[PDB]
Amino acid sequence: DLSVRSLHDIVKPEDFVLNSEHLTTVLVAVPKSLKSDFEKSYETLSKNVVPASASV
Amino acid sequence: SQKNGIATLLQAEKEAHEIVSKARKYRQDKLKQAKTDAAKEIDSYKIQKDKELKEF
Repeated sequence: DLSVRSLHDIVKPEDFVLNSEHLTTVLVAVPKSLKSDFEKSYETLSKNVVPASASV
Repeated sequence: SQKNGIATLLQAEKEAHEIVSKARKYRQDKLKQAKTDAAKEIDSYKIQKDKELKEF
């Protein structure tokens, strides 16, 4: 369950960029029913976001 | 399409960081430029007191 677990076995250099102070990486655990609400409300969830990141 | 906007955002982040590195290099060079500007100015003030002491 994604509550104490951190991704350290599926991390790559194309999904998490932490080489500069401008961009960062934030993980959001959503349910299976709330996937469309998080994908549609992902752009309106916070300002200064990166699009095309809705992926499993 | 995240693998193209992430790479373009990484290249724009490095190109944005290069101007800050150049500004840090110029700010690092200005401190030596001020010390050169004073060390090149004290030698013209010493010889006036030496020539004034010799003429006195």
